[PDB]
Amino acid sequence: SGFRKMAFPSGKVEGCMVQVTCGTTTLNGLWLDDVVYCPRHVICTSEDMLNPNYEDLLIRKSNHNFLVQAGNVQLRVIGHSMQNCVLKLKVDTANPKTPKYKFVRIQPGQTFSVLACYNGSPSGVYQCAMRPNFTIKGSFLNGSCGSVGFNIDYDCVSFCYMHHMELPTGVHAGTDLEGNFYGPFVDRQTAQAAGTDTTITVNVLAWLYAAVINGDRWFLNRFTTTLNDFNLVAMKYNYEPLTQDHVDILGPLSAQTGIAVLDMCASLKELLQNGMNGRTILGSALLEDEFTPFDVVRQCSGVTF
Amino acid sequence: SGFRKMAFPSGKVEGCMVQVTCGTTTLNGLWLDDVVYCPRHVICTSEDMLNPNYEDLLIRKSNHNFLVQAGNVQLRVIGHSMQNCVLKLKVDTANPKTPKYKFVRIQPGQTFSVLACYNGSPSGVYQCAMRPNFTIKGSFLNGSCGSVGFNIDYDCVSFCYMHHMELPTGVHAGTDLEGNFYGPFVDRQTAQAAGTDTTITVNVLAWLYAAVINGDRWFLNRFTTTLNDFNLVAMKYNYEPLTQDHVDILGPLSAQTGIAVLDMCASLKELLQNGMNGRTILGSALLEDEFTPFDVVRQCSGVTF
Ligand SMILES: CC(C)NC(=O)CN1C[C@@H](C(=O)Nc2cncc3cc(F)ccc23)c2cc(Cl)ccc2C1=O
Ligand SMILES: CC(C)NC(=O)CN1C[C@@H](C(=O)Nc2cncc3cc(F)ccc23)c2cc(Cl)ccc2C1=O
Ligand SMILES: [Cl-]
Repeated sequence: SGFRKMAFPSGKVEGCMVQVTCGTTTLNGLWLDDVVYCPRHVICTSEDMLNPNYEDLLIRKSNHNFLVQAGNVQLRVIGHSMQNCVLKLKVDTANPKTPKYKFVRIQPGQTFSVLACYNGSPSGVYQCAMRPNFTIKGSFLNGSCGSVGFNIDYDCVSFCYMHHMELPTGVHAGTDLEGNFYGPFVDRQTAQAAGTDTTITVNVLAWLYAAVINGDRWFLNRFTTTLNDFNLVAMKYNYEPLTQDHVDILGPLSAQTGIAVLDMCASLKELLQNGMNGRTILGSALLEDEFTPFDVVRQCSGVTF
Repeated sequence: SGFRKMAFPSGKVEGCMVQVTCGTTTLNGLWLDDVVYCPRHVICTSEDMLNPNYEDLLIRKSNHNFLVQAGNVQLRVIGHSMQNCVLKLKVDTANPKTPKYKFVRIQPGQTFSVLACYNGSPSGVYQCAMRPNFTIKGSFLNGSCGSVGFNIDYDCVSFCYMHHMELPTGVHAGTDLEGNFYGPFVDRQTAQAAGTDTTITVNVLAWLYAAVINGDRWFLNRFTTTLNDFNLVAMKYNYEPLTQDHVDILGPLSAQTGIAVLDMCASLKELLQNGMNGRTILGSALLEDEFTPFDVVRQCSGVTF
């Protein structure tokens, strides 16, 4: 019993965190095999950040201009290349702590664990989700650039996010491990704003199934809805549209609890209309959208209470 | 910017988790130096749990009855002894991954990170607090017994909790690493219940200071209160009493934001008497009490491990 916002154990990623320094800039790098991955903006001055020409800034650098520190050991850079918004520093030592890993690009609604780091040293781990507007609501201070997001399903670490910047609303933007940004963002100090954010409907439904599994049913009702009528009401509350893919994905949780997806959609419609009336669901007075259907199945029991 | 429920990096603890099997029962153990620590109920059948005599159950066991597995390696048990509700299994190999550590007993209100494990394998990490009624609101399934709670202070891991059981309300009970229970609980299959819980007042105040640091100021007011009048109000809402020690502890956050502790108490009093009026604080519609004053300072300053 219980339902917590749970992150993956961070040990496999801690053994990959290094410090990367160019000149006056210091940030985090991810050391896997004989390559260190870090945001390309490590080569920028504060005077370069408005309209940097990364190809022109990079051509002026040599291997010895990059200082990579792993714990108290200085690593030797023997090569460098840029791939999209990521800098790849070839080093003379393969990381002995390299876990089994993959690089995966995630979609909005997907969750992952973030290992926040400063100076190549881990400070904390938290769980979060890729918002529909492609930003993440992280907790990051100056020097956190290069911190990574990951999932550890079974024994393999799937790296999905690398932190690059904070937007004016306090939310965060970054890339996959191939340097492609999530969203319409660019690694420039030019005025950029996150689009209007929405609630991840499939995740709220999954979390309502998690509450039923843990023994709570106060919010259920005797009604059902069509998928189209649910979407007409959902979008008036800034909820993402629920697709047939989402309905299919909720199938196993529906079979486990005995509550059809469109019946759970009717309960959510009623919750949006009435509020909670002083009640809570899994210890929360808000509808939670940062647990996917896969997270609920992983954390919850296979036996409904 | 941002404020997340953040756990300590779990790597130093992952390298200590092992699987302990005694007969048909399998649970988790903590391997530090040449000793494996685990709940003493690992020696019980479901019948023994009704009314166990642990010394009598233990005398019938030999070293070879305990199977300890560290990854894919079987460890050799060369001795066994009991300390309170913890079983200590002496093994022939010191853990090469043993970090610098201490065993510390925490007080209600203090927070810690839990590394949830199954079969000696870590599955997740979450942050939680020792409730005033000595229970923890964890997320645990069958097989989780022996999972540990910890904090990291500089480079030293302070182990403060070991999981033993779940109460009928779905909350959890456990011991310090010397086998002493937190709370009036016993390790047996018998009717046990958590006492009426209260909110950790010093932690809610710390979280309000964290909200101010992150730009959330709507709840501030021009008023102040005496410590005695605040405690009369707080006692009415099932809030723990606020002591002068708590006021002193909040001193640094008070100086940083410019809001005296009793000035913030007058905000908390107004929130208790009137609610949030449709508003949220740091994305929550409830007053959050699982961040201590130290957690707020650490996350708002980027301390690393
Ligand atoms: C408040 C933000 C805008 N920081 C700055 O004043 C300057 N800034 C530096 C950097 C960046 O955003 N770093 C940070 C990343 N995460 C959390 C931060 C929190 C903080 F308080 C400061 C910095 C943070 C950056 C990188 C890129 Cl690719 C594009 C632009 C910038 C940039 O403008
Ligand atoms: C919760 C009860 C009714 N479970 C059981 O059927 C039997 N149970 C086993 C064990 C215990 O509590 N194990 C668990 C520990 N954490 C999360 C659990 C979640 C679950 F679903 C089942 C078990 C869990 C235990 C230990 C001690 Cl010291 C005293 C009593 C017991 C005990 O009663
Ligand atoms: Cl995805």
